[PDB]
Amino acid sequence: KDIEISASESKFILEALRQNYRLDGRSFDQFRDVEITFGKEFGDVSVKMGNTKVHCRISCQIAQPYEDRPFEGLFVISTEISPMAGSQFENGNITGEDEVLCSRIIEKSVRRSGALDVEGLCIVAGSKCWAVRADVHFLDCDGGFIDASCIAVMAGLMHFKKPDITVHGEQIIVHPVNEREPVPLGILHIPICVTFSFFNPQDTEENIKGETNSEISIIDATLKEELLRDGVLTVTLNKNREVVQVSKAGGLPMDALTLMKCCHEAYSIIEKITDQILQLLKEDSEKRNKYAAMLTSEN
Amino acid sequence: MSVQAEIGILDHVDGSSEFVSQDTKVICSVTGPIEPKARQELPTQLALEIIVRPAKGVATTREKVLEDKLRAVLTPLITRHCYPRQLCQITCQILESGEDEAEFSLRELSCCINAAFLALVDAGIALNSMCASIPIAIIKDTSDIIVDPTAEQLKISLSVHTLALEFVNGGKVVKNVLLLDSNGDFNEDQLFSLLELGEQKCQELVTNIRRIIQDNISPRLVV
Amino acid sequence: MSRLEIYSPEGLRLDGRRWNELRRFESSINTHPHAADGSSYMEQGNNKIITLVKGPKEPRLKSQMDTSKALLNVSVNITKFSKFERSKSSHKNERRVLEIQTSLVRMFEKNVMLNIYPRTVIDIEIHVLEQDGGIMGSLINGITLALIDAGISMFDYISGISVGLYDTTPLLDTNSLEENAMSTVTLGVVGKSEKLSLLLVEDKIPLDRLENVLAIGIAGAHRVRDLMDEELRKHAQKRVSNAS
Amino acid sequence: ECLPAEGHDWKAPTKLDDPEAVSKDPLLTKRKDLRDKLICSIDPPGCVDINDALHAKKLPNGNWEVGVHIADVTHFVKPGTALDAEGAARGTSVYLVDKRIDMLPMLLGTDLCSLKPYVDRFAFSVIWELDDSANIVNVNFMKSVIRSREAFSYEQAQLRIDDKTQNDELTMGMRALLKLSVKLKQKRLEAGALNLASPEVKVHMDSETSDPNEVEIKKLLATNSLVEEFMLLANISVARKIYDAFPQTAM
Amino acid sequence: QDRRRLLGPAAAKPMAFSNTESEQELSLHTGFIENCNGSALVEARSLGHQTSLISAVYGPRSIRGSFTSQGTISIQLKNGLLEKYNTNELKEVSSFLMGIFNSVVNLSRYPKSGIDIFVYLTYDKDLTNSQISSLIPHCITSITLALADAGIELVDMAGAGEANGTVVSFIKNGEEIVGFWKDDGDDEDLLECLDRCKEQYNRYRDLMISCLMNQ
Repeated sequence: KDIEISASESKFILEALRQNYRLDGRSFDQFRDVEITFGKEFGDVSVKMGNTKVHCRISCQIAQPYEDRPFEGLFVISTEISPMAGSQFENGNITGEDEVLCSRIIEKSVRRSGALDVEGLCIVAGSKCWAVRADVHFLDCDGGFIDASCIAVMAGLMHFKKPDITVHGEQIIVHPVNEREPVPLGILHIPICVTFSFFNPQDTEENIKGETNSEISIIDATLKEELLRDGVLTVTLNKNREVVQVSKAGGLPMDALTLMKCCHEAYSIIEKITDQILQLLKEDSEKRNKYAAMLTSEN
Repeated sequence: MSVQAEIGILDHVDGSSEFVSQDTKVICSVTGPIEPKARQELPTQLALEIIVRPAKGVATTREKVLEDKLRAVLTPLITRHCYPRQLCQITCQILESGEDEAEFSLRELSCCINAAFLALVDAGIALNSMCASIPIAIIKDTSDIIVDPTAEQLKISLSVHTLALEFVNGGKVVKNVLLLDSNGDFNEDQLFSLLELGEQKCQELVTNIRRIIQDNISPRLVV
Repeated sequence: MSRLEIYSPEGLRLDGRRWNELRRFESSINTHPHAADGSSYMEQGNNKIITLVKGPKEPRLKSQMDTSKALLNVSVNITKFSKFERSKSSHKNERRVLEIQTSLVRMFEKNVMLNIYPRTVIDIEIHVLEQDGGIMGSLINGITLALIDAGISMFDYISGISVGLYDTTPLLDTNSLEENAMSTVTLGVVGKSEKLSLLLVEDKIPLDRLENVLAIGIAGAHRVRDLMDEELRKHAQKRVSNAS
Repeated sequence: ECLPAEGHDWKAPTKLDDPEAVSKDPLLTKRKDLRDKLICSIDPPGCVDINDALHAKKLPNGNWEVGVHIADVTHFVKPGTALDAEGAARGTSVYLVDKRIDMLPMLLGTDLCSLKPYVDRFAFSVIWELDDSANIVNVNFMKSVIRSREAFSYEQAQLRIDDKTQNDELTMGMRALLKLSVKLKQKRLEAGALNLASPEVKVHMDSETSDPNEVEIKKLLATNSLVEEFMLLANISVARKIYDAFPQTAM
Repeated sequence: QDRRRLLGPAAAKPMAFSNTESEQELSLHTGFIENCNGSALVEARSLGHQTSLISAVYGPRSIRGSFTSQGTISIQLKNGLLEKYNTNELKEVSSFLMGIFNSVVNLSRYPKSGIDIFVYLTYDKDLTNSQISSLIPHCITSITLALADAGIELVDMAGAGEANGTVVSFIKNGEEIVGFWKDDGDDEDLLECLDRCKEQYNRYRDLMISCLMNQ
């Protein structure tokens, strides 16, 4: 399972960056357009950026909490790749490296960051809590998965609602779904990750001892773009201007002064897209309630 | 007949199809023929490996059998001698349940066959015939039989049934049965009655389908 | 609420350090001649690492073979006695660890002159003994020994250090007590430059410090590869003066 | 060591785009200039800690124009300033017949943040419009610097409300308010509320003697229901904004 | 948990209960597994303790690794139904197993060929109101019968005898020892530990050869 590209094609794109061109039609520092569409279920969404397609799912159920944090509920994200999304991939390799490179990000992007209040999953302390689940599916790759799965999970959390609960010791009263309403969830902050994609037009030494910074960085590598890149970097931020994570794990060497200059441009990008989610969550729920207005008057 | 389908909706994959029946959304993908692994080849026929992802949870044993019965059905659909020492990985995604996965697996088994049949048409591989599957239930309390039930009707269903047929000569002749998944309580007598609608209905399904294929693909075809 | 004292208004840390100060830093070369030609030992404070390098040599299988360059394997050994509290289970496929196993590869894809070592294998063995926090940059400084410890072809020194942030104030060379106390960043710094190999942030960081925060660690990192150099050199003098 | 460095000789910069004032305030981009408003506040006589600053204009669309201004101390109290920790430590200011011990230093709250007349002060400005049926059109959350006319007494304001002689448009802004404060009084109490009456009596200590021997009462006149119905409106409409902003941490 | 199996809901637990020279004996049978080429069946029952176990042969299987001059043995011990011996407790015995047969099998007759040995510690009674050490010698006997059934070149009917936490394996009618195993016991009881092991070995090998030559 190996992608084969000519070195002639390798120089071609490398030339295009040397004349400030890229094959998609975007700018270097331009991001794709995002299509968000929900299914009928809560925590159901289809997210699409041109060629890359994803789908995720949020659910929850009853379990006991750990001994470790006996206060808090349970939550984890599955991101199992299927070779459906591209023939590179093993059947569910949870031990591949790029998978881990997809994993630990979303592990830190959600779980260690804590966008979601796990303490608001405590139904009863130590007895019964929530087990909230996030199964990420990939559909078709043009890269940006780890940015797409960044979004589509956080999209899904802002669309899921959990049903109604009443406690009497052991008499724990899960109510019928349609009499007593499902209840949405508590998001502390909304993180958005950004892939950065790096291209030395030169050898090693002109990056190493060539003092002249000459390295091109772009956003959202397409599939062919992604196969030649030299370093890998993802930052994540919010609306309140705090930096969630940064991960440059090796690759090409890279100036620090670039990275701050990189990460500022992230901010203006992610903010506009964030609010686009925020209206569409409202507007769909508005469309839910206008169709709820088109239901009770109908019934 | 609140069914509907899409062809050719992935990019890097040979065959792709979204099958949408009344409540369940399922997409299937087909990549083949491609390079087989070492432990996987056959000297004569075509090797097939099939992956079904659920909507919820991960791949476990509940998935495994729905895979494996679906292995049995495709094997005569494929002109298997045409691709020696080769491999076609086929992959299915359950996106919507439309049925209680804890209690049932019925509709998905009807759905995924009806899903994977069309992505092979996208794939354009040497095949043999035409096919269809429907879910059929018999109500516990009413003791009547519904073709294409719902999950609440499944709760009051006594017995759940999936029929897979092989259709030829304009898809009209039942060439063979592929799968009959009899589950729940049943007798002799219901069963020949249980075929006898699905004798018609799957052809009535394919009668819709024959149109749909050409409508999607003749503009993809050139004149 | 912490019942302890993070950083004094009088400028001091837990051992009394200033914000711009290091732990005791000790390396060694040719610690295990009978084992491999790369053998180097680190003490950076109580972070104690045995570092081992095998190669350049024949693979175990012809499958794992290239006709262009070398390969690089990372095997990390975190002992269950590495910490104060003894960890229960083993780590040998822990997804936390595999990340670093990915990480050091891509950090060291680009110092090794890979083309001039084709058809051969480089294996880097890690033994984490005593763990003192600052754990990430502790590793990289042990690596930079071990490649030179056999004298493998390379470009440059590569330095690593975790530097932490208590509210406004940078902390060079934190410990695990301070690591659980505040926000920290580790920097994989290359040579004398201002270019980075590793950059990793887990904790939540306000944006505005970060340029200044990044501007801190370089002077630390330059003093790192400083202290590596002479310490090798005084070893390097000890060879030929008594070889010849 | 935490108070701003001038003393009682500060004024806000008239050029809102001066480069040193831009060097003084980088976030001056969102600071608008609302010194061109007509502001007057119903305050006590025994009060130099003024919190309120209001105008009311009338838009020619058919409605009034409501703008209320609350003091921007937030430009000066910062997390990391020990004076703000004393805002946590003291918690509040107390109010006695004898005295009034206060949470903030005396120069700060009573002068340079207080919305006193014609002194250049930083506030936060919220702009409402509503019909004659008290139905809010729109609300506009921002900072400003304002300029005022006079802070009234409890009685001096009632010497401008029902007098029908002081009839400038500042007072025509006043007679907007209590006209529709009643609908705010109605629809709050029609929503299910109570209205108690407990004159916690005020000891009018005799102004020629030392120890008190007179018992007097607190009198609540018409000026009190003018201001209050828009203050609880600020306790809800802005709250209905910040719940939409921060659902999990909002006070 | 384990996504590959059916282990029930997690919060369940299994059920709990509380309190409210002798003869050994065999029943040895071959030729009853059609997957294998060598099978052997062993019943054992002794005084509080009844034991049954299965030894399975696959050979000669091909080796995808490389060239060898000769054969190679592979031995598996697996828990049956009730008794659960420890994992690391198992393979130590598997180590002790292979050493003896490497003084048994003509591997030189079998170049580049593998030996697969599956031992199923199927069911044991210990009704008695070093617990693995009491089951060692019966393994060797159970293997030898199955290895005769695959008909592989074996030098000797080698057997082990037991004397009270001590296992000693013989050849040549006991005139040499091929495998030694000792736990705690006495001190310098070795000379009696020669004897009671030897005579059981003198018993057992006769029981074995009866099982085949009479068939």
